Amino acid sequence: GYSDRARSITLGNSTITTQECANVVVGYGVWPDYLKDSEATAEDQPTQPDVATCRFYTLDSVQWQKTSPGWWWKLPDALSNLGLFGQNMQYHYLGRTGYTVHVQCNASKFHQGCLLVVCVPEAEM
Amino acid sequence: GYSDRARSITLGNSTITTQECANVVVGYGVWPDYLKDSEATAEDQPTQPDVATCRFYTLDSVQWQKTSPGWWWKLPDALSNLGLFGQNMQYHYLGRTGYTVHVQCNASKFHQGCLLVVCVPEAEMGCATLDNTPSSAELLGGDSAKEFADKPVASGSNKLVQRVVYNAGMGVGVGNLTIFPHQWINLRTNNSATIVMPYTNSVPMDNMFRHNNVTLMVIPFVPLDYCPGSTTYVPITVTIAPMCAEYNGLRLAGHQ
Amino acid sequence: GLPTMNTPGSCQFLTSDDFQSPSAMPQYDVTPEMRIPGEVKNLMEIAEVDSVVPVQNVGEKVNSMEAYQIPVRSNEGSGTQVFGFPLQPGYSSVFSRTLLGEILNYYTHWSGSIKLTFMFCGSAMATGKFLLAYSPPGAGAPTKRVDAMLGTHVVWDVGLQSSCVLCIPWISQTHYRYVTSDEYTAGGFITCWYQTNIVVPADAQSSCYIMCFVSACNDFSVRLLKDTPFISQQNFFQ
Amino acid sequence: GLPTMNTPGSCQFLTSDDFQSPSAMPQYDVTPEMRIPGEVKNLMEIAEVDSVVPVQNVGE
Amino acid sequence: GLPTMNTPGSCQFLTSDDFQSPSAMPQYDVTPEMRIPGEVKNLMEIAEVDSVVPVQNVGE
Amino acid sequence: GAQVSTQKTGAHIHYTNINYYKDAASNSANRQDFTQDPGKFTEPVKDIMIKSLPALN
Amino acid sequence: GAQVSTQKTGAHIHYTNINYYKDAASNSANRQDFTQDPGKFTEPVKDIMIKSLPALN
Amino acid sequence: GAQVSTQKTGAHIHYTNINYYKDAASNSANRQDFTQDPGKFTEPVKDIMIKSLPALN
Amino acid sequence: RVADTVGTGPTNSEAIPALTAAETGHTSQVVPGDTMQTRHVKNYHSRSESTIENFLCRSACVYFTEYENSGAKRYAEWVLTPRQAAQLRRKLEFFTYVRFDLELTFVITSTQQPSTTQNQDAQILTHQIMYVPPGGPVPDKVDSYVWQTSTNPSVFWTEGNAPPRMSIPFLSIGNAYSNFYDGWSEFSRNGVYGINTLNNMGTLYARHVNAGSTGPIKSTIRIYFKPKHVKAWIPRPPRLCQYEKAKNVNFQPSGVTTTRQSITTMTN
Amino acid sequence: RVADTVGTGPTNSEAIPALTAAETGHTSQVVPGDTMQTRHVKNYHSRSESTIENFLCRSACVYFTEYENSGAKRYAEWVLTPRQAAQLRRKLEFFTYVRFDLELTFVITSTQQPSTTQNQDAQILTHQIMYVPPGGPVPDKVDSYVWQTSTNPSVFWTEGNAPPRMSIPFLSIGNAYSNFYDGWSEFSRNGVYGINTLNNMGTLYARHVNAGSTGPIKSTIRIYFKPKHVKAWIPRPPRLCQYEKAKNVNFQPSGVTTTRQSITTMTN
Amino acid sequence: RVADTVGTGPTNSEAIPALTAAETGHTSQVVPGDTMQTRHVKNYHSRSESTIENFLCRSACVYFTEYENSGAKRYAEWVLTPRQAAQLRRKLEFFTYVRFDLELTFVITSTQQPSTTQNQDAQILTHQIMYVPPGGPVPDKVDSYVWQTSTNPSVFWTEGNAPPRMSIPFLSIGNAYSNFYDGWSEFSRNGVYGINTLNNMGTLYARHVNAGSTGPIKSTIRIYFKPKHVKAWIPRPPRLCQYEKAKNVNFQPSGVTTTRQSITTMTN
Ligand SMILES: CCCCCCCCCCCCCCCC(=O)O
Ligand SMILES: CCCCCCCCCCCCCCCC(=O)O
Ligand SMILES: CCCCCCCCCCCCCCCC(=O)O
Repeated sequence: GYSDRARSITLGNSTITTQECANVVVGYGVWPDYLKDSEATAEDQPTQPDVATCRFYTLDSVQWQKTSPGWWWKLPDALSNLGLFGQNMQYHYLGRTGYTVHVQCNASKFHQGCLLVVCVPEAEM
Repeated sequence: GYSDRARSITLGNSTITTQECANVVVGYGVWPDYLKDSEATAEDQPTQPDVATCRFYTLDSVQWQKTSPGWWWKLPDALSNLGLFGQNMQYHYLGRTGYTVHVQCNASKFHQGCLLVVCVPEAEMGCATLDNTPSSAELLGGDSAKEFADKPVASGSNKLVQRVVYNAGMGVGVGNLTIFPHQWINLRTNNSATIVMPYTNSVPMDNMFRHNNVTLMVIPFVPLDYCPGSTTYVPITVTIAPMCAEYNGLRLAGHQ
Repeated sequence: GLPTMNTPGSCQFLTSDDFQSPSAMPQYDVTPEMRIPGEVKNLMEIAEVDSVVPVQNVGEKVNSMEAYQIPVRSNEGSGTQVFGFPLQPGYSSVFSRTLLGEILNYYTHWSGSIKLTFMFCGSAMATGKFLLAYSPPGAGAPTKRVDAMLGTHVVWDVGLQSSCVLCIPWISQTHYRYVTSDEYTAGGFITCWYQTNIVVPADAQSSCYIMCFVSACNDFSVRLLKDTPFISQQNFFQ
Repeated sequence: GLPTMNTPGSCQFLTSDDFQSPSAMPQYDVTPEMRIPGEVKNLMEIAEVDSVVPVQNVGE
Repeated sequence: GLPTMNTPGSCQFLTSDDFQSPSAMPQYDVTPEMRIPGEVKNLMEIAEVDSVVPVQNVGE
Repeated sequence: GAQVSTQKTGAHIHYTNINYYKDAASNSANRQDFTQDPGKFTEPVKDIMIKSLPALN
Repeated sequence: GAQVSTQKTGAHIHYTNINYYKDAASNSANRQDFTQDPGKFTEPVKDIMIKSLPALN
Repeated sequence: GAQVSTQKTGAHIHYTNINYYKDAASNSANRQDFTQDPGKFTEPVKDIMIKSLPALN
Repeated sequence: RVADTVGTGPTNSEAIPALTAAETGHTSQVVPGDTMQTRHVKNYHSRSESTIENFLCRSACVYFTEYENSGAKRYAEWVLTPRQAAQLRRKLEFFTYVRFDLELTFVITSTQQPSTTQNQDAQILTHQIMYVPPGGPVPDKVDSYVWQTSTNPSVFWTEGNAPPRMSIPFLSIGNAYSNFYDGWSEFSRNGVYGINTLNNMGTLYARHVNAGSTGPIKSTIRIYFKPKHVKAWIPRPPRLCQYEKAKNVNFQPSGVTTTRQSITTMTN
Repeated sequence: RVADTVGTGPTNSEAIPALTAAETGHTSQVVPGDTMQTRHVKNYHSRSESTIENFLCRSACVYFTEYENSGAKRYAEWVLTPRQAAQLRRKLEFFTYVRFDLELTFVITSTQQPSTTQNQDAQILTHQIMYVPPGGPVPDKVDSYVWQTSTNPSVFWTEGNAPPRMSIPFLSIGNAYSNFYDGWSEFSRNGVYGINTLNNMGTLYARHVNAGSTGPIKSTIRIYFKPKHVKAWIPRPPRLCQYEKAKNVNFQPSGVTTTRQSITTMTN
Repeated sequence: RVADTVGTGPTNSEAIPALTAAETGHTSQVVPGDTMQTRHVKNYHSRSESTIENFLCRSACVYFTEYENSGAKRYAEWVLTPRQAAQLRRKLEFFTYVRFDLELTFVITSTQQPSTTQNQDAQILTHQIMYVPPGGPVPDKVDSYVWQTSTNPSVFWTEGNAPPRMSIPFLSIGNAYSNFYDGWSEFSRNGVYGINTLNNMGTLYARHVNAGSTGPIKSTIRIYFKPKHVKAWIPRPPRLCQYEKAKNVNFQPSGVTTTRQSITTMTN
C-alpha cells in the first residue's frame, strides 16, 4: 500500500521527495497549461524551452529565528538570473508561465512553530 | 490488516516474534529441502530427527561497545554441543542441513549504529604467520563468539588468525561482503535480521566436524553512539534453527 | 591424396582460439551434476549487486572502517558540501575497488546507467534534507549549491525510509566510454550538499553518518577483455 | 587421418590474398552503425566530379 | 589446392589417441574365429568373483 | 551430421561445424550462451517488493 | 551450409565457400559489391536540372 | 558414406566418422562396446541357486 | 541484448521509486526514467563478453620449469596446481565452486648453454611429457622403466613444429572443483587446513628422449590451461590483497583502497 | 558495367546540352553524343577494380622494429598507429570516416650479429607477440609476469613456418574511425589538438621466448594491415604535400603541380 | 550403467540371503538391501573404462635399440616379442588367449657422439625400417641387396617430422594368440618347452640410408604397440612375482603379500 504523507514530484531533471507532507494545493482549481489559439493575441510563433526552463530551481536559505517577522519573494524576479529560464526571459518581450512552489523546513519532535505559505497574486505594496 | 514490520517464525517448540523487522532473506533464492534420490550417494537409510533438531537454539550474547571490531561464528561448530542436534551429529558420519539465523539487537530512538549480518559460505581464513595455518582453537570457538581486531595481528612463529576487520580475515575488501546473503540492522529502522540459508556444498553430504559450510559474521560498519544518560550496555543475540537436517552412517560416539 | 594448400597462420598458438583437440583420457565417465544454489551465467549479475563505497579514503582512514563512513552533523549554516567525486567507475580510487569497479577493470569499454544508494545512519530523532547532484562535463565541478542545482539532482528528505537513490543516467557523445583515464570520454561529477540542516533534540547526537552503495542498471555493458592492473607477482607462489 | 597432399604455394604470404583467419577478440560486440551523409561505394563516383585544372603552370 | 590451416597439436604422438593408419599387409585374409569358452567383455566380470583374503599376513 | 549455426555479427551470416572425436570433452567452447538471471542475488527476499511502493509499510 | 556463387570471368563458372569460424569478422573480403551512386556528389542541387535546358531561365 | 554416432558425455551431442582405407584393420578402436555378462564366472553351477533360499537343502 | 530506456514525462504523485530501504538486503531496481524525464532509446548493446565461458576461456601460463640434456637436472616434475600464477588464480577465485573441461598447451623451447666443448653439431631434440595420476610409480631417474607409459598418458614432441595440445575432462571425485575449503583432512581437527586438503591432482614429468648434441642444452617447458564448458556457483568478492603461497589463503593486511586529498577532491 | 554509347545524328535545334552554368556547384552530365555524331557501341567494361573494398583490401607494411636475444633491447613495443607509413595513410585519408575489420600478418626474421664468441650452435627461436589494450599492465622487463597473458591476446610463433595472422573486429567507441579531428581533448580549448585526441588504440609488445644460442641474434618484426568489409564517407582531396609527423597534419607549402614551358607546350 | 540400489525396510522372515555355502564354487549375489535397510538411489555411474578395448588400447614401449652411421654396429635387428617390457606383458597375461589388430609407432632419435673430427656439417638423416617374415633372407650387412624390399614391407622416414606409424592385422596360423603354452615343440616331449614354441613372429631391421655427416652419430629406435579390436578368453590371476626372462614363466618364489603387525592392526 501507500501513504498520503509520502510524495515525489519529477520535473525536467529534478526530483523532489518528501516523507511527511500535506495534500498539494492546486491554484484556484486549475492546472497550468499552454495558451490556446482562441485566446492568443501575438501573431508570431512562440518558443517552448520545456525541460531547460521547467525544472526545480532552489534559492538561498533563510534562518528561522525566535523573532523573525517573515519573508517574501517576487516570483518572476527571483529566477530572472538562473539557468536558461532567466536567459529566455531576458531575450524575449512577452512571457507566460505557471509555478510549482515547494517550501521546506525540518525540525525535531521537541521543536514547535507554525509558518503560513501564501502565493499572493498582484501583491502591490 | 497486517504490517510488514511484524513477523512470527515457528519451528519445533520455538516461536520467534518481532514487531520491527525487515523482509526475510532466503539464501540464493532456494528454500532448504531434503536430499532427493536422483542426487544421493550413500546407500543406507538416513534418520530425520525433525522437531528434536530443527528448532531455535539461542547462543550467548555479546556486548556491542563503541569500539567493537565485530564477531563471527562457524555455524556447524556453534551448535555441536546443544540438545539432540549435537548428539545426532556426534553419533553419525555424514550430515546435511540448512539454517535460519535470527540476529537481534534492540535500542532506543536516541541510539545510533549499523551492523552488517552476512552468512559467508566456505569462509576460509588466513594465518598471521605466512609460514603456517591457524589452529582450531583460534578459528572455531564453541559456546562463544570469536572477535575481530581493529589492528593487524602481529607475525612471528604462531598459529593466530589474521583477525584484522577491514580484511574480514579472508583477505578481501569488507565492503564487498554484500555479494553473499546479507541484512543490515540499523538502530533507527531495523531491530532484527533473518536469513534462511540452504545447504551449500560441492558434495551431497559432508562430515560435520572437520568442515564448516557457512559462517555468521556481524560487523558494525557504523559505530554505536548515545548521549550521557541513556543505556550503555547493548547486547546482541543470535538464534540458529537447523532446517531439513538428515544424518547418515551411524557409528560409535566421538570425533577422531 | 586430396591436394591442399596451407595458408598464413599455420602451426601458431593464438591464446584466444577455438578448436578441437584429441582427449588424453578417452571414454572417461564424468561425475554427475548436482544442484548447487547460486549459479552464475553472466558477470553483469554480479555488478548489478550493491556494495559499499569508501568515500572517505583520506589519510589513514583506508586502514579502518572509517573509509565507508560519510560524516554529516548539525551545521550553523546552509548549503555547504558533504562530498564529491568524479564519475570514473573504474579509475577513481573511490570506485576502483568495489564489485562494480573490480569487474570493470577486466574490460576496456563500459556503457550504461549507475545507481548510487544512500543510507542514513543517525538516530530516529534526527531529521535532515540533502541535495544529491550529477553534473555532466563541459564546465568545472560545481562549487556552490547554486551551481549544482542546475544539473541532474534529487532532494532527499530524511525520515522513515532511510535510503534514497540517485540514478546517474547515460549522457555521453559515444556509445561507450573508457575504463582508463581519457579526457575524450570524461564522465562528470557527483556532489552532495546540505538542503536545510540536520536537526536534533536534546540528549541526542548531532553527528550522524551516511553510507553509499553503488551498482549498475539494466542497460550496463562491458567490452574488450584485458588484464587487471591490480594483481601482480615477482616469482611463482608456493 | 584423411590423406592429403600439399601443392606448390603453401606457407607463402601473398599480400593480395583472400582467406579466413581466427579472430583475436572472440564474441566481441561491434558498435552499431549510424547514418552518415556521403557514403562512397566506388572510386568513379569521385572522379566523376569536376575539379579546377592548373593550365598556366608556367614558372612561379 | 584446398586451402587449409594447421592447428596446435600437429605431428605429435599422444599415446592415447584414436586415428586411422595405412595397413602394412594389404588385402590379408585373417584366420576365421572359433568359439572359445570364457569370453571377457569387461574387467568388472573378473572383480565380481570371490578370491581368498590373506588376513594373517603377520611375520613369516 | 554437420551443425549450421549463426555467426556473431553486428546490429543496425552462418557457419558450419562438425565433431571429429567421440569424447564430448574435445568440442569447442560454448561461447554463445547469452542467458542471465540476476534475481538469485539482486532480490533474494521472501516477500515481493513493488518498486513504486514504500519498502516499509 | 555451403554458399555457391559466381566467379569473376570475362565478357564477350561457379565457386563454393564455407564459413569455419563463428565470428563474422573472420570471413573473406566483400569483393563483389558493384553498386555505385554518384548522385550525392555530381548533382547535389535542390532543383532538378534537365540536360538539354538553359541552366539559368 | 559417413557414420554418425553419439559422443561419450556425462549424465544428470554427435560425431561423424568416415573410413578411408579398404582394410578393416585400419579403422579406429571399438571403444564403445559396453556389454558385460559375468554369469560365465560368478555362477557357473548346473542347478540354479535362488538367493533367498538355503544353498544346501 | 541490454534493456531499452522507456520515455517518461513529468509526474506529481504519491509513488516513491527513489525512496527505499536498504536494510532488507535488496538492491533497488530503479531505472533512470524514475527520477527524471527521459526519451525512448533503442538499445542494441549485447552482454556477450561478460559470460563466464568468455571471461574464463582464454589460455594462461600457470607454470614453467627447466631441465637439461646432461648433468644433474635431467628431468622436470610439477604437482599440477594453478595457484602458482596470480592471474588465472584470481580469475577463478571469483566463485566458490567451478566445473570445467581443460585444454592443455605446452610451449617447449631449448637454449644452448655456455661451455668450452668444441665441434658441436646438434641433432633435432625430441621431448617426452608424462602424466602420473595419484598412486602410480614415479621416475626416480631419467632412463627408468616408468617412461614406457603402458597406461599413463604421455606426449612425444619433436622440436620445430606446432606446440603439443590435449583435452582433459572434468576429473574430480566430487561434483565440482572447490576453490576454497574451510576444514581439515583429519577428523581430529588438526593437520592440513584449507584447500590443500582437496588437491589430489597428479604429477607431470618432462624429459629429453635423446641428448641431441655433445654440448649442453637447457629446455624450458611452459604449461597453459584453458577452461572449457564452464559452470560456476556462489560468487565471492575479489582478492584485493597480494597472494603469498600456493597452498593457503594467507595475506598481509592492506588498506581498503588508495587515497585522495579530501572528501571533495575530484583527483586520485 | 559502364554505360553504352547511343548513336546520334545531325541536329539543328534550340536545345543546348553544351551550354551550362558551373556556378550552381553541379557537374554537367553531357555524353559524347551531344556535341557530335556517334555510333552505337556495346560497352562491356566493368568498374570492378574501383570499389573501395578492392582499392583498400591489400596488405601493407605499417611498421617494423627490432629486438635482441641478449643485452639491453630485449623486447620491442609500438603504440598501434598506421600514420607512420606513407602509402596506407595516404590511401585511407581519401575519406573523412572509415569503418572496417582488420587482418594482421607478422613477418618475423632473425639475423646473426657480428661477435667473437665461439662454438655457436643455435636452437630454433620462438617468439611471443602480446597486445595490451589501454589500461592494462605493461612489461617493464622481459621476464616479467605480464607475459602470462591470462586475458591479453598473444601469439606464440616458432621460426621456420607460415607467418602468424589474426583477425581484429572494428574496435571503436564511436560509430566510425575518424581519419581527421578538428578539435582538442580538453573543454578549455587547449592541450592536444587534432587526431591524436582519438588515438586510444593499445600497445603491441614482442620478445624471444628462448635465447636460442650463446651468440647474439637480432629479430625484426614487420606488421601488415589489411582492411576488410570497408565502409567510407565524405571523400576528401588527396594530400599532394609530403607528410612530416604521425600525430598531426603539418606540412611544408608546395606548389600546385609541376611546371611546363608555356601555356601552349605539349611536353612536361 | 551400474545397477540402482532398491530401498528396503525391516524384515522378520525365514529367508536367509546372508547364509550361503561357498563350497559350491558359486559367488553370492547379495545386494546391500539384504542385510540392512536402504534407500532408493538413482545410480548414474558407467562401466565404460573397465572394457578390455579401453584397458588394452594404449601405446606402450616394448623395446628400443641403437645403431650407428659408421663403425661396426651399422644396423639393428630385433625378433618381434612383447615379453621384454614388463608393463604390457603383465596386462596381456591377464587372459590365456587374445586376438587383436596392431598399431605400430616408431620414435627414432639421433645423437651426436663424442669424437675429435673437425668441420662437421651434417645433412638430414633418413632411416629405413624393414620387416622380414619368417623364411625370407636376412641383411648380413648394411649395403646388401635385401634392402631393396621388393616384397618385404618397409618404411622410409626423414628426421624432423611426424613419427612413422602402420597397422598390422591379426597374423596367426591359429585362431588366437596364446599367451601361455603348456607343451613342447617335438612329439618326443623334449626340446623347447613353453610359449617360445609358438613365437614364429618375424624380424625387424633398421638402418641409416645415408651417413649424413663425417662425424659419428648414434640413432635409437623405440617401438610402440597398441592393440585394437581386442578379444580375450579365460581370465587368469595376475603375475605377483617379478619376471626374469622373455621366453619362459620362470620366477623367484615370493611371499603372498606384504605384512602388518598383528591380525588386528589397521596400518600397513
Ligand atoms: C600427457 C599429459 C597429460 C596431462 C593430464 C593432466 C590432467 C590433470 C589436470 C588437472 C586439472 C586441475 C584443475 C583444478 C581446478 C580447480 O580446482 O580450480
Ligand atoms: C596478438 C596480437 C593482437 C593484436 C590486436 C590489435 C588490435 C588493435 C588494432 C588497431 C587498429 C587501428 C585502426 C585505425 C584505423 C584508423 O583510425 O584509420
Ligand atoms: C615396416 C614394418 C612392419 C612391421 C610389421 C610387424 C608385423 C608383426 C607384428 C607382431 C605382432 C605380435 C603379437 C603377439 C601377441 C601375443 O602373442 O601376445
